[PDB]
Amino acid sequence: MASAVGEKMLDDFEGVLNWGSYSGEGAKVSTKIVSGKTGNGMEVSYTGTTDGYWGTVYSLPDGDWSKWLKISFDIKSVDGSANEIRFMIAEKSINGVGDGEHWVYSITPDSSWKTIEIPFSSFRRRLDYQPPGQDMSGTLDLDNIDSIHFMYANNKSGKFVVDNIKLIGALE
Ligand SMILES: [Ca+2]
Ligand SMILES: [Ca+2]
Repeated sequence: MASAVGEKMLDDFEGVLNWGSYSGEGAKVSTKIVSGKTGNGMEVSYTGTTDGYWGTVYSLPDGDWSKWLKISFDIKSVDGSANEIRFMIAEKSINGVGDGEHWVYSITPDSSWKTIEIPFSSFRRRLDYQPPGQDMSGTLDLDNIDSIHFMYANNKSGKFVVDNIKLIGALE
């Protein structure tokens, strides 16, 4: 139901596809529109390897979501299994150049379209690698978000698919 509960839309694909793709070392990416949980969805196909890299990216219309508690998507593994991800979010630079801090998940879907509400208290840093104009607040700042990033935690050739990408408020 609209305008009655504490959720706000990030992307439900009813426009033009703004998302990134890239690869190397024998892996591949293909992003395309499909049918989803309301109107259209998005599917993403891959080849995967072990020592390579394969990726898809989004830049947000809002990055100032301190009052919100969770992300949500309705998502499945359409590779032939149920495969996991180590996916990433960037904080804004305190020098106004590059990025400010890097923060990540470890999570898995299944083979069917479940809603996956994940809170801000899920995360840890990207621990090899951080910016020169950095934040050191000891935490992720939802006040201060720049961009979001796919990262590999499986080596499959296969697919994944979504609709309904949102922010969710508290449960009080
Ligand atoms: Ca949709
Ligand atoms: Ca921070």
